[PDB]
Amino acid sequence: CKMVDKKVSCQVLGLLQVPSVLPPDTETLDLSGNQLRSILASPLGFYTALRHLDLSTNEISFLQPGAFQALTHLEHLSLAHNRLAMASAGGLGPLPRVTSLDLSGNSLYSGLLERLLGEAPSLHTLSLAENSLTRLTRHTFRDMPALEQLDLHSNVLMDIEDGAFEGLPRLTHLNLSRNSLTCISDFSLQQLRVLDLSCNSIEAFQTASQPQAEFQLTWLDLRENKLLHFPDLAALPRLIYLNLSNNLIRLPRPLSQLLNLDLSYNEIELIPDSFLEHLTSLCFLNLSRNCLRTFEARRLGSLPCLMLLDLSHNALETLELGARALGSLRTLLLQGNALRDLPPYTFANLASLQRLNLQGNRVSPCGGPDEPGPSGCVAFSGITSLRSLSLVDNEIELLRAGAFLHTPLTELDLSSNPGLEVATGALGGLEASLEVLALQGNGLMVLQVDLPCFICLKRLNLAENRLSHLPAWTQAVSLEVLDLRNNSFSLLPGSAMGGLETSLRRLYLQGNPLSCCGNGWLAAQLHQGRVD
Amino acid sequence: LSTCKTIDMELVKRKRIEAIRGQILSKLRLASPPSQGEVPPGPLPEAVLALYNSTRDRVAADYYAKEVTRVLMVETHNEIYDKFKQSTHSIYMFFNTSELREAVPEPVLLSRAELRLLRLKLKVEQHVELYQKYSNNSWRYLSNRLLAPSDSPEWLSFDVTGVVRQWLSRGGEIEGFRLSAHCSCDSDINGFMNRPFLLLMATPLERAQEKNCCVRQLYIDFRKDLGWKWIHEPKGYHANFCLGPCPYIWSLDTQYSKVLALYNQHNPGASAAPCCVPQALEPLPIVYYVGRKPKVEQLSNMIVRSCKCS
Amino acid sequence: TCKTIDMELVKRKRIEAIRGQILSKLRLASPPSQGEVPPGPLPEAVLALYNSTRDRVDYYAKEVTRVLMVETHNEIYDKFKQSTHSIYMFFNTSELREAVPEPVLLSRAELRLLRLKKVEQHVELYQKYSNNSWRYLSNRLLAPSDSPEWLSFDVTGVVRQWLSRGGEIEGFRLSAHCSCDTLQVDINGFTIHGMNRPFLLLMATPLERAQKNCCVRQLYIDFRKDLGWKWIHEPKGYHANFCLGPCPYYNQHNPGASAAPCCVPQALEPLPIVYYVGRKPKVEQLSNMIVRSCKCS
Repeated sequence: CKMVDKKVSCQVLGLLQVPSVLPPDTETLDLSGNQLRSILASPLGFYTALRHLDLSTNEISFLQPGAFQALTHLEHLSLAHNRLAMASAGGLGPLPRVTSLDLSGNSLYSGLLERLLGEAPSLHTLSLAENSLTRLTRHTFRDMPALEQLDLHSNVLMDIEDGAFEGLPRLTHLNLSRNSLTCISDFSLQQLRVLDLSCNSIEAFQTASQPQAEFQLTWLDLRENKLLHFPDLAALPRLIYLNLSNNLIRLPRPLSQLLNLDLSYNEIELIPDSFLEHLTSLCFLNLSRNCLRTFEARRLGSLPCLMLLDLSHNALETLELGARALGSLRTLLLQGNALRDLPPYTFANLASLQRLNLQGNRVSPCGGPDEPGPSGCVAFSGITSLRSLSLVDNEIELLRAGAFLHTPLTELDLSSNPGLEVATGALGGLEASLEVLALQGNGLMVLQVDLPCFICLKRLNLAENRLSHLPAWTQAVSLEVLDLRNNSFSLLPGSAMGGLETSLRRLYLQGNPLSCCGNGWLAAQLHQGRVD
Repeated sequence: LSTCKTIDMELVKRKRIEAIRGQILSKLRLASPPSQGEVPPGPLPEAVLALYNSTRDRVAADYYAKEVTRVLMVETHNEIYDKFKQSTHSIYMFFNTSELREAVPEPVLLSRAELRLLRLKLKVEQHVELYQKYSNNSWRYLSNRLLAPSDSPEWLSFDVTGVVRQWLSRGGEIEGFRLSAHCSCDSDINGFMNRPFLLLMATPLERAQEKNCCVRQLYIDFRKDLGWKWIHEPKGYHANFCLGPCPYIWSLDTQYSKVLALYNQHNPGASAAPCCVPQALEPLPIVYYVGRKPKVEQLSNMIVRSCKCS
Repeated sequence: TCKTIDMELVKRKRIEAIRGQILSKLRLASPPSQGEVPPGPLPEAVLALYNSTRDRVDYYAKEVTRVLMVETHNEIYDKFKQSTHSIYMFFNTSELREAVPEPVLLSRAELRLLRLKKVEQHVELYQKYSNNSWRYLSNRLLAPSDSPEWLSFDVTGVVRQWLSRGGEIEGFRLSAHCSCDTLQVDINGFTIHGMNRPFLLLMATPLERAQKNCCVRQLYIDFRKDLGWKWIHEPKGYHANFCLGPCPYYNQHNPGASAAPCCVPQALEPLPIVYYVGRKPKVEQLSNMIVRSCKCS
């Protein structure tokens, strides 16, 4: 075995029993991955100085009683993925100084766990995941008061008798993910701070009512369950995180301190007005992939602290969000909905909006003071705080002259809007602010914008368009990458794009009908600072 | 954090009444129950009651894997030909019992035994039937088949589970079936080499050993639970319902043996979302008045006899 | 109508369910060890056995209506009489049309025989279009009985084609089986004689009524890829399925499941597999593995 000062690290394979040739002064011993089929006390007892002992992933089945009692200084024992459940009553004797014990993967079952272990006064962490535990009887976690973290995921836990966690006053972390629980009738773990009940079959979740003591839960994960309702979390004031995603939660303060609510994939069709009041101080609200039809946050002071609002892939038809209501909203996701007509100043009233995704909708912009548009248009012309906008697949046929004249955004995407007739100077206000622009799949015949005039532009995309010539560059370009795939481009002379090479480092021309003879300087551009 | 203790049937029963009323109305294509008062009071006529009694009255594990094995028919050259050769209308498939018992060491283990034949005759329709060798002389009928013509060879499957089990437990050295042409009182295959064989399927000898989904009783009387007088027969029926939530059990490569049996009662079908649903149902015949003539009608899949997870 | 499915999660749920299902059906505590599996292909006999086992080999109510047999003394005794061989029955086809006017309305029809009282008797049911016609329907093995009992043959198609093109009088023949190398059973009406005679208990649709969602989804299972199992030798994965989709509140529908219905399989097909348990190979068949079609219940 490899040797280090006061530490022995036996390799993955090669040993059948615990070696007897190691120094008695060994303080750390690693034997994981080996064919050790048992732990007899005689060879192991020589190393009383052991503090860590990794027997993980061995074939151990029989532990001789008193084997781990002799190592008074042992602090961490790892028996993960062994064959303990095929056994040694009291196989693990008393463990006065063991701070961590890993038993996951052994396929321990209810009843054998209660006799396999012994007194462990100083146990801080216990891992029982990937076992065959089915029931948490009254007598499961006795004789370990100092436990602070308990791991029980990937088990088959269906039942939990009242008071199974009564012997764990200091527990702070309980992980019951990927278990078989089906209905939770109570919650009285005042000490607990993290609870993971995700990936279970829970149809209902309930807690204590009008308790005489406070609760310390801060992180509840109740997702991918069968929950049919939003749980009554009035007794959990300190909850900070809540992820009810992938449930069946139809909707018909308790959550004043919740900061991150994930309520997506929950068959929700309506958000009652009283609901959003309880979510004061919320900072993230994910309502994606619901059957929601309209968002009605018209009340002043609704969701004051919300920084993100995700409503993607709903059936949303209109937004009733009020002026100065979503004050702190930085990001608003709305892709995949059915927005057609809105009040012109819907998104302009969002005081601190920074990113707006409208892909897959069918909204139509308008230019405000320059070239006013029809009724029902949405006024992007004056969203001062906006910095990134997406209008992909909005079926916009005509873009107005003053579409973004007073919105200094940094990135704009208009891709896959077939037949987009860009009015001359439509993007005029973005010359000194925009850094990335995309117009892929528009099919437009000519660029109706002074593209070199965009001093701040860094990247551009014009792929899958009928374009034939580019506006004439005449100075050192701030552009860095330019994408021109599948277009009708025939020539790229220096008079048309010279000056790009000062900052350009990547180019795409494949699929275009370049003149085999007249391309000229294109071959030299391909030498350095170009590709394909 | 204790698990949910009990289920209140006093709500689910009424919620079943609500749905079964609608099912009764829908099965008869009725928007609302008909008016009962117009028809004069009196007994249902005797012939109609006889019809209603004719329809009412009676007339006349699989989850765990099964090891499959096959025993090939003896050669026709030595055991079969000498006394039961092939005739114009019959064939005789004989099997060795010693190797049959070798395939399945105990008769209790046998779950299924399919005698399989391959047919070369293609186009001529024929009626053929299967008999057991029952004694030194006699034969007993198993089953028959109508050979729908087809242009290509095809495999026939005859279920012989009971015969094969009887053969394992009491059979002699040599035994077999007769497959012969149908004929009345007033009036081919390979081997007669892909020859017929018995595809036995048995449990391996090494493997011989209010919450869960179940059917729960409910009796409905049309007069008081649904408040109906228009339905005259029967007075009520047992619309028992299924309850007991089936939890999804998250699998794992290494599982304790007594926990591997939890799948067979909570998720036998390996569904992504199991639910406790009816498995077996039988109809409810009724008599009722619309217009001025009684109507005897059969409503299908009304009673619940078993429930299963998905 | 409303649904919020994550198809990927449903698929992974079924993958991890197939893992546990395969391991539980075989009652394997853990995947079998491959440490002593012989090299090379499977034995010829094992592959032959695997191929041998692998190869292939209404909602709405019905109107109940009896129609009685013609009196045996009136139309049957003129040409046929009960004998040691067979009993003969005939029905007024005009009465059948009166009970059920058009073929498209019939759903089920069964000839309700009554046995007065003996010995294990094999009886078969024929057609009789005419005296020279022969057409078999079905048969039953009647065990000895201590009491009279009704017995029925499902005869739906014959009655439907009678309604389509039947004449005036036609019927059946009930014959004792003739092993090719006697009608001891006694029937009512061919000895009380005049009533409880054989009849058809027709089921039909009345004229006043006669006039994506849950479906099977495709999901291939590759043992070596998505489960990581090296111990299943054939098949190299099998073409399992699942099903999904909303069910509105259907041939076998009944709302007695819960407050909302479910999309569940109706037809499932077994999966034969071959694998090595230590040194020797074993061919097993697992039932209810491959989803073919699904109900709403």
